[PDB]
Amino acid sequence: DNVELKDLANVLSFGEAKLGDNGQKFNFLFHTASSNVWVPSIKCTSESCESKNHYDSSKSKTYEKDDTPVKLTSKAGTISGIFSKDLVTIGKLSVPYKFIEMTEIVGFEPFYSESDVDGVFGLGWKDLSIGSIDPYIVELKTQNKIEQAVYSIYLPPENKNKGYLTIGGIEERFFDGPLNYEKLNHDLMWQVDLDVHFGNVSSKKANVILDSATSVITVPTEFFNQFVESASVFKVPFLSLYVTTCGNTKLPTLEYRSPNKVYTLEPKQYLEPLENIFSALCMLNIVPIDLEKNTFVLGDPFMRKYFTVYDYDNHTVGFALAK
Amino acid sequence: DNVELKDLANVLSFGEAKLGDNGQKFNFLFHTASSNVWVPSIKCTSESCESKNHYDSSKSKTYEKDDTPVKLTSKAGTISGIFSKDLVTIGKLSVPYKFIEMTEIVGFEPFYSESDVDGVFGLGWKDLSIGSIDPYIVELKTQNKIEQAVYSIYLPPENKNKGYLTIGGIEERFFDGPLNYEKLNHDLMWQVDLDVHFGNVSSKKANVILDSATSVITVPTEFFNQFVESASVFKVPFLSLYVTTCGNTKLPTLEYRSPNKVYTLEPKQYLEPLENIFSALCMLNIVPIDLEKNTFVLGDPFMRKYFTVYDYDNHTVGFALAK
Amino acid sequence: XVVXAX
Amino acid sequence: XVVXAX
Repeated sequence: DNVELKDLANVLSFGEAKLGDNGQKFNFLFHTASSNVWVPSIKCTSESCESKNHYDSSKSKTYEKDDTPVKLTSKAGTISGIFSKDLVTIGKLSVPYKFIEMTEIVGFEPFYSESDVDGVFGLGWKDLSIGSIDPYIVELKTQNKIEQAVYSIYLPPENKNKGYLTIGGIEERFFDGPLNYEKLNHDLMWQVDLDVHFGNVSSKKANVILDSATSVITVPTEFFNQFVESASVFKVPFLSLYVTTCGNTKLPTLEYRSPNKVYTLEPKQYLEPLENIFSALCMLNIVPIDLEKNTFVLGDPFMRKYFTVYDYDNHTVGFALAK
Repeated sequence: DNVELKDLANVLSFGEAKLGDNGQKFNFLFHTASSNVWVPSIKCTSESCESKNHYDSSKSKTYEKDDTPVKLTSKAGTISGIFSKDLVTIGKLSVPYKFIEMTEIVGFEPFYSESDVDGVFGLGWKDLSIGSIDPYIVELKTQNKIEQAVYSIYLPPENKNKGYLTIGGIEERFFDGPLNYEKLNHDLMWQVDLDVHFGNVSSKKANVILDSATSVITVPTEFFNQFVESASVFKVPFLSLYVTTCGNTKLPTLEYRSPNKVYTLEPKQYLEPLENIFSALCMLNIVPIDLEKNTFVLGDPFMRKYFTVYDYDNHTVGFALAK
Repeated sequence: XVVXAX
Repeated sequence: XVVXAX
């Protein structure tokens, strides 16, 4: 069944999910590239915890104690808390789930506190999973409350209506044309090995990752610079922001190619105007980044055209356009 | 005597300072609003510590051990290490100094690692000082290596030449006109109680702070919105960036008034163009922020016009124009 | 931006 | 942004 996503800060992936046998609501970021889901505790003692939605283990009687300490030292900054078990509810779905009771975060500001998001809902894989636990999604076919282990993320192509995340079947009302599966090259994240072109620049068999947590398309650095050098573009000086005309011709289509079907992004799709309505000026959603080897990343703007679906049961990924 | 400052990311305050009885160099941020100075340790075990300049307590034989743990939980994120004592050298000045051997930071990214800065040189006050230690600057008249406890920060008005920080006397080659002292309203930081006007909006007797760590002029929020509402300006949507014409008339002069002399900032001074040379488009250096009660903040752009001097011996602050 | 893999 | 008092 469906869940409603709203826009946060040009990352339209927040949704509601519930903990425990009463209504414990948390604004969730449904991450595709993170494994374990985590929540701000009532006993969270950190500065920003002030205004965010709290988990009270005690008022929900399903609390299966684990109470073992977890050290989630992420890429930005650090989240640490204590494992807890309880019912986790999306819509009609609720189940026995081992998650993180968070007491303390540090380096995730300035972005966390400003946003409405409360919690990170990991939708990833077991290897990424510390605690070596199967993911929510997998522990539902395991413990029958739905049939097949699959999720789909729908972001509307005019960035105005409601977005959805489904779990159950491919909901056909979403996509357009055939839907395309692709073959994962890791059991780590939802990544796949693709050829990807912009200018004359091309990086054959480069590993790519779908990421709903990230609000820009990412490209290795030297990929970037090679067209971009002459691709007259500008900056907020030594601070990662990049800019050109909204009326720009020179600009290539993000070509993301595979032995089945190519996924293209048009200039009109990875640019956002700045002077609000009737603006001359646009910011690419492309930031140069070497995460790793030949690693590109596809975040919101991508999902904002291509409807994506994610299949544990097939180690496959959904790709089609949107309604 | 003088120290050379260079530009980092439109915060032209980094400088060199040395630890120990050999040449232990650290890119320093000379903070006016932080108290204790701190350095990345060789034994710093954190992710970004990789490339930053290291303090090796052991190769410098002046190391007076303290080795007591410090928990510097800042506003952004967390710095923790171990107190250490040694000689601290700026130019011709070196002395017995109790500083922080840093082993671990978290929340100060994404900004730290990209920049060249290594260390935060606290230039503040004792109350702010945990360890209840007098500041470098104060422990030089205390332990004679210079005469009077005073520093001056010179940023050149065409943002092109070298900037300086002096310690000793007011170096007259810098300022222009009379130099104006003002009266601190706290013994906490270099803040002073001023009246400050932009539009019709005014906030009588509002506390303000000089901050060399901060790259924008700050203004309480509702100050901001009141002119700004009709002061047609734009945004990077739900992310703190703000924008209008470089060719803009509607725009007021930042008026910072006191019973002696007013300090004004012209539109031309708190705007920076975006399309590099020949740009229509500019970003204010003003971000709305309630740090506290009626608290404004003056960061780089301010210092970029008014030459500032800071007097422990008088509890006074320097104010004049620049050469 | 908000970049969240290393 | 670089804002460094609370």
